[PDB]
This record gives sequence, C-alpha cells and structure tokens, in this order.
Amino acid sequence: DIVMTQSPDSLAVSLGERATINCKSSQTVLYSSNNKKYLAWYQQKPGQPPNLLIYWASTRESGVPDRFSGSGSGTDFTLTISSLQAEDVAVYYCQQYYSTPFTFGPGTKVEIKRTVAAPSVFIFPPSDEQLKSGTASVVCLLNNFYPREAKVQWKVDNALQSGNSQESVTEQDSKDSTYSLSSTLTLSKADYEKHKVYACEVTHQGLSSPVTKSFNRGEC
Amino acid sequence: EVQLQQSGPGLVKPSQTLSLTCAISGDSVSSNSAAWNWIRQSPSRGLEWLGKTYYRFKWYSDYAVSVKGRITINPDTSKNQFSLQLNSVTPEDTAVFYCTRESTTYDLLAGPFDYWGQGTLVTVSSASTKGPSVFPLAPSSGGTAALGCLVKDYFPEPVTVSWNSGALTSGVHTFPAVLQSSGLYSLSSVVTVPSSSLGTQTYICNVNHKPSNTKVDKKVEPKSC
Amino acid sequence: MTGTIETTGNISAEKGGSIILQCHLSSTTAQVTQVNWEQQDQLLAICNADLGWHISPSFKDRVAPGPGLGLTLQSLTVNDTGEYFCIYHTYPDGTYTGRIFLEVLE
Repeated sequence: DIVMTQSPDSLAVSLGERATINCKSSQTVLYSSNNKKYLAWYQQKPGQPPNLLIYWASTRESGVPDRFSGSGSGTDFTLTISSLQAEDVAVYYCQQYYSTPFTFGPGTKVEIKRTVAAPSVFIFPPSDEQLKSGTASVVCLLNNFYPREAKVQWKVDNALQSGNSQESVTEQDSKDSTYSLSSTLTLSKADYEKHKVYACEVTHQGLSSPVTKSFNRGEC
Repeated sequence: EVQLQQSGPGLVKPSQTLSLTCAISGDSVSSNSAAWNWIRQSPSRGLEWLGKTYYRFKWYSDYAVSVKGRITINPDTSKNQFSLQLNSVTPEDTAVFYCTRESTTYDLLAGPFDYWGQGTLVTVSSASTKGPSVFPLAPSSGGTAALGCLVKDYFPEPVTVSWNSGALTSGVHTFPAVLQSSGLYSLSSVVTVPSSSLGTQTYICNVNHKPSNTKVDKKVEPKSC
Repeated sequence: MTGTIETTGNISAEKGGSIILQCHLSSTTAQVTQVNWEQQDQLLAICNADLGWHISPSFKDRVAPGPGLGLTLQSLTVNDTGEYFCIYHTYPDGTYTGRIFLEVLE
C-alpha cells in the first residue's frame, strides 16, 4: 500500500499569517499518461466529516476560499493557507487516490496563536434533583481562556481529591480562538453530606497565582 | 451538491452484523462518473478506506483486505442508495463510519471524495442502551452569568443538546463526553448570558438520545435560598 | 448477433514477466462503445470510444494499453492465473464477451 506521512503534527500561526503543511507519499502518485498527481487535501472540523479542499494536488474545489492552495511534485506536497482566519482551525489531511487501497495521512492540527487570556472560573453545586437520586456532581467551569494548558484541583474540606474527578476540553473556538474546560467531581450522596467546603483551584498562565472558587454545602 | 443521508443503528453486539444505509439525493447510484465508498475513522487508526461499489456498464466492487470476507456493499437502484454490511464485528471495529461520493469525471476509475455523509458512530458492545438523566447547573453569584445542564449516565454515545429549542447558540459550549467507571457516559453543556436576563428570560436545555429514544427538556433557573 | 471475437487463446507465462492480452471483434460494422477488461471478476481497465483508456487503481502500476488494441500486464504473479475477459459493448448489436485463460509458471 502507499503510505502517506504529514509534517508537522501541529502548528500555531497568528491571525492573518501564512500557514503551510507538508505531505509525502511513499511512491510517486504522478501518472505520466495524463500528467495528473492523484493527491487530495481535506479539512475536518470537530463533529463534521472531512471537507474536500484541493484535488489533483493543485486544483481548488469550488466554494473553497482562494486563500487555500496546493502544490507538489509526484511525492512531496504542500497545502498553504495564505492568511490564516479564525474559522480555519481544524485538522487537515492529505490522501492519495492513485492505487488501491486509497490511503490518508495522519493529519496536521492547525491552530491560532493569540494573546494570553485568563479563564473565568465558575463552580456549580449538585442540584437537589441529583442529590435525591443518590449522587452529587460538583462542576468547575473554566471559560474562554488561552493557551490550552490549565490545571484544576479539587479540595473537600481542604483535602486534595484524587481518582474521583474527570475533565474535558473544547477545541479552539472558531471566533475568539479560546478554549473552555469542564471538570466534574462526583461523590455519593452520603459522602457529600459528610463535608462542608467544596473548592476548585485553577492554575493558568494568565493568572498571577491560583484562583479558588468554593462554596459551603447548603449555604449562600 | 449531492446529499448523502446515513441511517442505521450504531450499537452492535460482538460477533453480530453492522448494517448501515446511505441514501443519495442529487445524483444516481448507477452514475458512470461516480463511485460510492465507505470510510471509517477512529482515534487509534485515523481515516481508513473500507470499500466501494460502482457501475461501468456492469456492477463492480472493491474491498480493503482488513475486512475481506466480512464486508458487502450493495447498491439499491430503486431506492437510490447503497448499504454497508460488516459481519462478525469485534471491538476493533468501533469507529465513526462515513459514506462518500468519489467523483470520477476525468479518470473514469479514480477521483477524490467530494461529498460525505454525516457519519454514524458505531459502538461494538454487549451492554444495553440507557437514556440520560438531565440535571440543571443553576446560575448563581462581571455582568455575565454561566448556567448549563449535566447529561449523566447514558449509553452509548452520542447525545445532542440544544438550548431554547435551537434559538440560543451564542456562547454555548457542549463538551466532549467522558466514560465513567460505571461504563456510562457523562457530559456538560453550558452557556453564558447577561445577569440582567436571569429574572425574565427562561433557559431550557433540550437533550436527545436517539439510541434509547429519550428526549428530555430541563428548565434551568436561578436557585432561591 | 453476427460478430465473433478472436482472443489471445490460452497462454502460459513465467512468473515475473509480461503478457499481452488481445481481442479482435470481426464480422460486424457495429458501434463499439466501450471494452471492459476483467481479471476474473475484477475490473482491470476500460477503453471507451469517446474518452479513451482508463486503468483501475488496483492495476495502474503494472497495466498499460498496447501493443495494438489490447493490454500488457506486467510483474506477473502466480495469483494472476485464471480467466480474463474482454467485454465488448456494442450498438445496436449488444454485448459480446471474449475469454482468455492465463497460467503463470515458475
């Protein structure tokens, strides 16, 4: 089979700057008879199928903005975005359609480099409805920050929690180029009623020093 | 543009058969200048081609060696669709499955994938479907407030979440689900709104879990003390 | 159905070598719309009257048109042994199909 490789694995470019990514096929995909290079590029945003940008290595698909272009030889290819827009953050794949089986590159993630933005931190106690059902989830929300790196730590009556929380992060927002993070601490109802202070502690480059949001159980 | 609409159940038990259909609009499944393909995508393996069927005065098929013997892709001319059948699935087959049109207009036997179905998440598991419980994340104490709802203890993926029946989209963040130690998923959806709205504007999250035919609307209101 | 097709017959070939597949349709003035070349059940190539030759992605690196109105299949493997077909699509005569058998030696 033909093997497609891509470089770099990820890149971050400022708004309006040029982004270029590279693709290599392990054999030539130039067919001498028609002088066509059997190479395509796709864009894929989270939750969507891939979207065809370029085919024959350099022909732009209709409806694709003209800041996207491609070129290459029979084995080495480049996709260039002349002026990176906020809505262009996505994973970009190359693919050969020269020999069976058709094969894809591993993907290059393209992101926007922007100014540091500290998270806005919110904490949510468990609802009375969930407590009635027997469990307690405490949610710590870090909204619209940059860059992606962020540490959240849970304290219950000032004891560090481990093994009983999970988090997940959005991909870079297509308009303001920030990230958001949700962290859930889950306890039994009986455990939750045993303690008073519930606290989320956030460290981020945009914070002079860790922020803490907390509440007292059954108190406002 | 061609429209490709996928259907079929996502949850399949180990050793049983996955069955998906792709319904074509705006082209013909028998077109001399297209081929109809199935692709899969997973975090482990990336994007991988599975097979295709196409008509060149006669119906032809081609299948990837990693599914040979287990895979059939058949066209249906009367319904203008083509299907996927994958037998004897194992947990290695868990992935998002896409149908796609290969546009073979200049080389009659090769071209790029120019239109794609929406994707079907396929989960190979013996566990039963379970609908979520939905709990409010009530706004509490600059001029903006955050509220949300917690979509807990469902199986399998995916759920969809909308706010105010789709009217409210600005400032919404719906997070990737996590798999809990119970083997059920959980996710949150939050939105930020003006504090001065909380007394008057209502906020309702609309949660849909198709595998269990569950639909829940949860009102999220400021809690009173 | 007045036409008939003369093929390469039955041919043997050595592993790793070339082979030439040829068919000729005589005894009809009919339109030849397209010839499909098949290895067993698999499409090898099509020669279309209006749009020329097209080679399947499963054979582009070893199948080439010619010499004459046929194909050259290169880098032969033992699994290339078996039936081969030249399917003529004609107007108004219909569909003539010619057969070749190939055995790859050692």
